[PDB]
Amino acid sequence: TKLFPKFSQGLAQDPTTRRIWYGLAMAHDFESHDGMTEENLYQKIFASHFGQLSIIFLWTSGNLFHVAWQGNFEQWVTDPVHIRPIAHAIWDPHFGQPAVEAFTRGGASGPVNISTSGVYQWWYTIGMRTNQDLYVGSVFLALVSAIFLFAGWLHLQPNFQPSLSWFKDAESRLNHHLSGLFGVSSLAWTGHLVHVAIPESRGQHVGWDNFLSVLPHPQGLTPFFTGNWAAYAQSPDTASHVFGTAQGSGQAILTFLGGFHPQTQSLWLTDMAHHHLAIAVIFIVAGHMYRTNFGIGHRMQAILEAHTPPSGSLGAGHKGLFDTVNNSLHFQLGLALASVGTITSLVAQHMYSLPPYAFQAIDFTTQAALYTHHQYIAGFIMCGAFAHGAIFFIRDYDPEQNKGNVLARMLDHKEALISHLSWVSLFLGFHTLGLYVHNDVMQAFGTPEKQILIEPVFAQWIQAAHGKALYGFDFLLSSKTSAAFANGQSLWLPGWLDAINNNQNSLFLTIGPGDFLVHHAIALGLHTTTLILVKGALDARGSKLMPDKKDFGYSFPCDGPGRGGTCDISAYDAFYLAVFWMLNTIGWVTFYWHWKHLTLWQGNVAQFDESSTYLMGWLRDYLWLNSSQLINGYNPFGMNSLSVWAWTFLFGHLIYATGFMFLISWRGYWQELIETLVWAHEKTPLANLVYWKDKPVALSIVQARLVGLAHFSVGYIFTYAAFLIASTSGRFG
Amino acid sequence: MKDFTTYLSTAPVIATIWFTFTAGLLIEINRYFPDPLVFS
Amino acid sequence: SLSIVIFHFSWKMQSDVWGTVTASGVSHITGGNFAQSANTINGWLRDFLWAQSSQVIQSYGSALSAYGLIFLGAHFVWAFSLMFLFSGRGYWQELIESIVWAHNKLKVAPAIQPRALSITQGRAVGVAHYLLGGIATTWSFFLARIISVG
Amino acid sequence: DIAGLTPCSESKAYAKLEKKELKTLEKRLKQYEADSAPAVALKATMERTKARFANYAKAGLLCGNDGLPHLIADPGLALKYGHAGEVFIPTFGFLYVAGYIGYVGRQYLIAVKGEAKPTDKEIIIDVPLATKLAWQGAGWPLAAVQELQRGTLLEKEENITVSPR
Amino acid sequence: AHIVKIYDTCIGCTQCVRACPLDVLEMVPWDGCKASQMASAPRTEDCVGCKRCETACPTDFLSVRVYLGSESTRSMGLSY
Amino acid sequence: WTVPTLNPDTPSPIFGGSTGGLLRKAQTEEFYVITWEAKKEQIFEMPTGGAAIMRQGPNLLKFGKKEQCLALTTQLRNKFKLTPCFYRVFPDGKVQYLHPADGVYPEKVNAGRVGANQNMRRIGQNVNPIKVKFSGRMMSPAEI
Amino acid sequence: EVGPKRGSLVKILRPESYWFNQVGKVVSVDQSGVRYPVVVRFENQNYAGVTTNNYALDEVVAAK
Ligand code: CLA
Ligand code: CLA
Ligand code: CLA
Ligand code: CLA
Ligand code: CLA
Ligand SMILES: CC1=C(/C=C/C(C)=C/C=C/C(C)=C/C=C/C=C(C)/C=C/C=C(C)/C=C/C2=C(C)CCCC2(C)C)C(C)(C)CCC1
Ligand SMILES: CC1=C(C/C=C(\C)CCC[C@H](C)CCC[C@H](C)CCCC(C)C)C(=O)c2ccccc2C1=O
Ligand SMILES: CC1=C(C/C=C(\C)CCC[C@H](C)CCC[C@H](C)CCCC(C)C)C(=O)c2ccccc2C1=O
Ligand code: SF4
Ligand code: SF4
Repeated sequence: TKLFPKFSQGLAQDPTTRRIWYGLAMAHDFESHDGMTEENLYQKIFASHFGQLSIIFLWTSGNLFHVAWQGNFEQWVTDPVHIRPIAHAIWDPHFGQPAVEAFTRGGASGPVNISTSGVYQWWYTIGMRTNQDLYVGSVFLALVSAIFLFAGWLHLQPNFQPSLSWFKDAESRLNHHLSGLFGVSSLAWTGHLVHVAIPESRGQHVGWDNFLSVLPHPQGLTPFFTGNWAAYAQSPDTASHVFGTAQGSGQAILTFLGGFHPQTQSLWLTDMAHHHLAIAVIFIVAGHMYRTNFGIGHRMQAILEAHTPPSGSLGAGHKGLFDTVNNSLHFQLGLALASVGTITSLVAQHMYSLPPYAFQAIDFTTQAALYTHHQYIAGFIMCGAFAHGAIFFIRDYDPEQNKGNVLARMLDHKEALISHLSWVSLFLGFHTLGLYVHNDVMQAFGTPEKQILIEPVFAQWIQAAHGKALYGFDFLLSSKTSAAFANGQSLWLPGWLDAINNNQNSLFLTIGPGDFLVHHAIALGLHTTTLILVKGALDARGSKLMPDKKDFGYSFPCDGPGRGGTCDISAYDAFYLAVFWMLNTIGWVTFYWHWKHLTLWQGNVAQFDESSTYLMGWLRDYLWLNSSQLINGYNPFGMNSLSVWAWTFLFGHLIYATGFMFLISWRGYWQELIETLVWAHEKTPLANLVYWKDKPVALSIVQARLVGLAHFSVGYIFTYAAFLIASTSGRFG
Repeated sequence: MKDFTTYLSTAPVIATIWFTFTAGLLIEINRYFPDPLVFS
Repeated sequence: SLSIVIFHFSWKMQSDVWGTVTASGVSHITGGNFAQSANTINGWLRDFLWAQSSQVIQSYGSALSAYGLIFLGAHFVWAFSLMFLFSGRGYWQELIESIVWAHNKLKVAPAIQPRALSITQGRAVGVAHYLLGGIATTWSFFLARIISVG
Repeated sequence: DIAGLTPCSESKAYAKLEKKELKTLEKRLKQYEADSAPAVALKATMERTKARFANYAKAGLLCGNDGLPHLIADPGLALKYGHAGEVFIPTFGFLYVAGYIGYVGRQYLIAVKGEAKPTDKEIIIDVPLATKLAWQGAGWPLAAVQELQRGTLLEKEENITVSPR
Repeated sequence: AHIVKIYDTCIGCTQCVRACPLDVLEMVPWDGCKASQMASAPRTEDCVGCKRCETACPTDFLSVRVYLGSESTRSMGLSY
Repeated sequence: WTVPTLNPDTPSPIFGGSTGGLLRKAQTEEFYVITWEAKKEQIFEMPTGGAAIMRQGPNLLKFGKKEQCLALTTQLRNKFKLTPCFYRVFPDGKVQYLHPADGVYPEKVNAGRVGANQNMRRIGQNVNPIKVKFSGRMMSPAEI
Repeated sequence: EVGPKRGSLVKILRPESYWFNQVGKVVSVDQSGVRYPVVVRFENQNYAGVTTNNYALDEVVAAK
């Protein structure tokens, strides 16, 4: 039999091409490998994590190297407002001379790509000023990548493999990760800001060669050890400070100004220094909570066992959950993806409205790409969070050990949960779509005053509570007599209120009826996607149509045409259907973010306010209007620098449409077609001398759903990425 | 005639009459009270 | 295949045959851009679909505004059909089980047991909506265009 | 006014919008005769347009910078400033009709469950019974509440089928 | 090879055996039902996984179950 | 009843031939032979496509996979009320007999058969997947 | 003398049955000591179109 795959004898004995495809697709499902034990499972995962870490630091090293080698960082730092950053050089032998000239720009030697990832603003903010600064960082991270790779090898060796119990010491790992991984890293990052980043923003060079002889503050550590910590907040950078120079600069290293630096339109460095110092203290303290070898602290099992409501409303409460969580990796992975997935959305939300990197706001293409980038990644992570929660129920859930606790009771009323999610999705869809169609008919008939425009009073009321005085609610921070206004009036409100009432920045943009409709469409996306994913998990173990679904696994094709038909009945298929709704939801979010910002960046916000209340406005004034430059990247008269995005735009449409083939036409058609191809090859003279070793067959039922979904997603992403960058960059960049 | 009235009681026939009635009522109301947006 | 046939006819006629006769000569609706532009996929996207769809998307507020509405509605029906084509009745029968439970809880469950469509009916419902949406989209786009300029 | 809005009766953009719509209608009018069929139809449209803009201003709606009416949904703000007719009152108008339709259908469904062949009473409607239940539904909120308090609104958990768990 | 299991709810109707298009199943004597016979799966190496047997079983839930497993020339239904 | 012995010289039906017949698999892995007795010459439908005339008396056909042989067997039994039997033939010359395994068609109960893959429980009494985890391979709860 | 009376109504308790927690009419009860003697008929068919099934003595209880 064939060697590959070495981890499954069932695959290795398959004489068809399914062996190749399935061998690739089951490589990282360690639990399903032949001869796998629990202890070997954890040691492989530990080794794999070292590999991922080494790739991350190597990928970062490659970015640093190419910007220094081929970028214009040293030129960009001089005039960041009027210089486009360079990502890397182009050496494409297929280029013609017009293409070579078209992509030559920014004073570069030859063709180059413009960066959109914002690394220039990030690196410039944290104190990098020269190409040699980037070169040393690149070599340092390449070395760090090597060390992690060695550690991955080291801990696979006979005397360094941790035992199974080592991976299940929950109290000790939480203490270290909270205090050391989070707390000390944040404390160390405060050291960089106080010692390097802040001085570099004030025109003083601090490097490894002189940082031991430079005083971060004129009073060196006397305020710190004497408790007079307020001395570090005196004489902050003035409003006239020019970033990177000593004119208008101050001396404070810890402040709470609370606003935006007037020139860079980004958060103050002294606030970001005090921010990281504050959480570092909290995280170091929080890391002394759990039991270890020293006789103090909590044991997490005791905490869970205690929290049972005395009235029996939650049944057994949280009894038995410690083993349920501590023994299942899919439960832990589901909690990790759900938490990280939400934080990825939070990063996108807060970075566009509280830009932390100098000159990030004015780079419109970078801001658009960064928000879209992280929202699409958050969407994928959330779908994975529910997928592994569904896998937990099939593989790791033990009904006997979870008898009567909160987890078991979720399955008890799963129909109630699914029924109510179904109602909310239907309600939002009916009325959200209905109002849009009503407004479209009114616009078509020429009566824009007959449409249903509902003021977002609840959201506009929140903005009033934060100090936005436009709506006249005179509430909390919007009223100058409230205690909330008075108490903070000496710490951060003067800066915060100044920024929130500036209508040229993205801090709490003004909202109207156009924002009301879009937000309710977003809710429909979240609820429907949750409905599909939640049903896939709660029904994973069985249903009326298939009472014993657990016996078949997480992913199987179907149960056949009997009992009416069971296509797409597994929990794997519920995730597969939910990915479509995730893309649809994130699409609505990113269209909404992009259109509301393009109108702001052009100064004509009225277009969004007027055209966003009906769906023809989106198609006409957003998709059609902003495609004009994209599709002219190359035309019968020539081409320009946008021809790559024009080409990638159609490239996306093609991959997307190809995915329809794997989703619409199913296996039986193709297997019978391949059988005539097998006949044709064998009877053809001069070709039947050559022969195959793996019998050709059609893709499997499950494989084609993944292959179709992969093409659908890739085409989805590449089409909008090309349009997002091209429309934003051509308009302003 | 009993069978014919039974045929008129079938679901498709009832729905056609019911929605024809329901639609007619709404159309007639908007004919005499054009452009209703607020109860007032 | 027929969509390309009627796009070929529409662009070729406007570019090379249809037009207004004047003293100097014949000026065509699209000015003879078929020969140089229809040899790339980008040419069809820009010169045919994007440029000529200007009439349909600007129809609101005029007598042709109906074609604008059907242009959007056709786009909707087409995308709606992909729900039936990309899914299978196994998911939907389980979904109806939870929905039926809510009706049973309220003593309002029907006597005719709800069932998800059969496998074949899902494919038939999918293709019928796919065709109606796609064909109606071209229908609105053609008439609003040719009536406006032709 | 509320949320920075202003009454449509006092809105400059709102007034300008009416002129634009009337101007469009007038432009088409002057290509016909005085009392021809097309001219009469256009004049009728202009009368409805003028009436519509007077009614919305008279109703005391709020117009934004766009000069289009906006609706107030918070019950407190609506009753505070006399906007109850936009969303608040129509909210309880719809629920009465929606509960009427749902309650009537539920009564009919229970009625035929006692018959020998309930399925044949669903494809072939029992019109005499349906009309009887249609009229009695006007008091559904009273009947609906009394069922809830007597405990006959919901089925018992033990009489409802559920999947293995 | 797929896995085919017969459970003790079989009533010996023989419909699964008739339905099978590869002669995988057969009936054997039994004392656990009125028919005094039970379905058997002695030749699962020829099973292709069509699940025609499950379509034909009257009992609820099924008394014959097919669990698709390792693929081969016979189970993949290849003539080449 | 005793296991029949295949006769390779048995005459075959009158068939022109088609492109739906045996492939290179028959020469390297295995093929299947079905034989039966015909009361009179008659036209039947080949599972590979087309129509063939069965000679009166013994007939023999060769097919590429087992399902094709048992598809023809169903046609012969249901319509023509015949009693065909087919074998598995290997390239080395070995011949394996099957269907009927014991001479009686499986639909009819016969003494001497031993139950196989019979679980003396219901589907609802299987253990949970967690209890058959790390058993060396992917194992369903039904297997144990 | 074993099982419920013919024609009486019973409630099904087999969790894997389509008619779990539902009422059906007893058609006959086998007295030969078979595994599942009780035969029950239902007015609503299951997903396969069947309306009858066999149950053990302890899987069925009298209506209420
Ligand atoms: C102080 C001791 C210490 C430290 C520093 C670490 C560190 C680490 N451990 Mg842990 N570990 C410890 C003790 C420690 N461990 C002990 C005592 C045990 C035994 C009980 C373990 C057992 C253990 C296991 C079993 C595993 C780890 C793993 C890891 C790694 C997790 C992945 C990672 O890099 O996350 C980095 C995370 C952060 C820096 C924080 C992320 C969250 C913040 C809030 C995100 C946002 C921050 C900021 C805004 C981002 C800026 C971005 C920039 C672009 C601007 C990490 C290197 C895993 C690994 O990968 O091993 C190779 C792993 O599998 N550890
Ligand atoms: C981890 C980050 C870090 C590190 C490594 C340093 C390192 C240094 N700082 Mg800086 N500093 C930091 C954070 C850091 N700082 C922060 C967050 C602030 C803002 C409050 C400052 C503000 C600051 C000022 C104002 C000054 C320094 C100075 C110095 C230098 C002399 C320190 C000395 O002799 O202390 C001697 C101190 C001791 C012997 C006792 C230290 C006891 C404390 C509580 C530390 C306990 C251990 C700690 C928990 C370990 C953390 C992890 C570890 C790996 C670092 C030295 C290069 C001085 C200098 O001259 O710089 C050139 C100076 O004037 N720092
Ligand atoms: C850190 C998070 C994490 C980790 C450790 C895992 C780990 C695992 N997952 Mg999970 N998963 C994650 C995130 C994670 N997942 C996310 C984010 C999602 C949502 C998308 C999922 C959704 C998911 C599903 C639905 C399933 C798993 C499964 C698995 C297991 C097998 C994986 C395998 O064999 O892949 C093999 C890898 C492949 C076949 C290829 C992966 C790449 C895909 C197809 C995209 C490729 C795009 C391509 C590069 C684009 C080219 C563009 C072109 C222009 C060049 C394994 C335990 C499977 C399992 O067995 O669970 C029990 C399973 O069914 N995961
Ligand atoms: C534009 C495409 C589209 C549309 C409109 C829908 C709509 C819907 N999907 Mg679907 N879906 C789609 C694409 C779409 N999907 C795709 C591509 C996939 C991937 C396979 C899925 C996968 C999917 C899943 C897995 C699920 C849904 C669900 C839903 C429902 C969400 C709740 C809702 O909006 O209720 C409001 C209803 C609508 C907006 C539907 C349209 C209503 C129209 C406008 C009514 C018109 C009536 C009028 C009288 C005219 C009739 C004319 C006719 C008689 C000739 C809804 C029925 C969920 C569901 O069923 O929840 C209950 C669900 O579980 N969808
Ligand atoms: C859907 C949720 C929701 C939300 C976000 C709001 C939001 C608001 N409501 Mg409304 N309200 C709602 C539902 C809601 N309401 C409902 C269901 C009712 C009952 C039908 C009311 C009845 C109501 C009244 C009677 C009043 C408000 C008022 C307000 C405003 C300030 C007080 C408040 O409610 O704070 C946040 C909201 C909540 C925490 C939810 C419960 C709110 C209760 C029901 C009302 C609280 C009134 C408050 C004590 C008034 C004090 C005086 C005020 C000037 C400070 C604010 C814009 C007040 C107003 O007009 O201010 C200008 C006011 O007088 N609401
Ligand atoms: C199925 C399953 C699963 C999964 C799950 C998931 C995936 C979930 C998710 C979830 C989520 C995703 C959630 C979230 C949540 C959130 C929240 C809950 C929030 C909250 C918040 C708050 C509370 C806030 C507050 C505030 C404000 C608002 C303002 C100011 C400040 C403060 C803070 C005060 C698992 C794994 C378990 C397993 C089993 C099964
Ligand atoms: C087109 C199609 C086929 C036929 C397609 C086949 C046989 C695949 C042919 C692929 C060729 C060999 C090209 C592959 C090119 C890829 C880019 C290879 C990537 C390889 C990775 C390992 C990197 C199916 O078999 C099928 C099965 C079930 C549902 C839908 C379908 C379906 O849509
Ligand atoms: C959405 C969907 C369903 C669910 C759709 C269903 C059950 C059809 C719904 C039809 C109508 C809306 C329900 C019946 C309405 C009655 C006639 C009563 C109407 C009364 C008045 C309101 C007119 C499938 O069953 C299905 C099956 C196979 C592949 C894909 C799918 C699929 O995508
Ligand atoms: S498994 Fe089903 S079809 Fe086969 S004999 Fe038993 S009851 Fe009959
Ligand atoms: S799955 Fe098909 S081949 Fe296998 S036993 Fe059932 S009917 Fe026979």
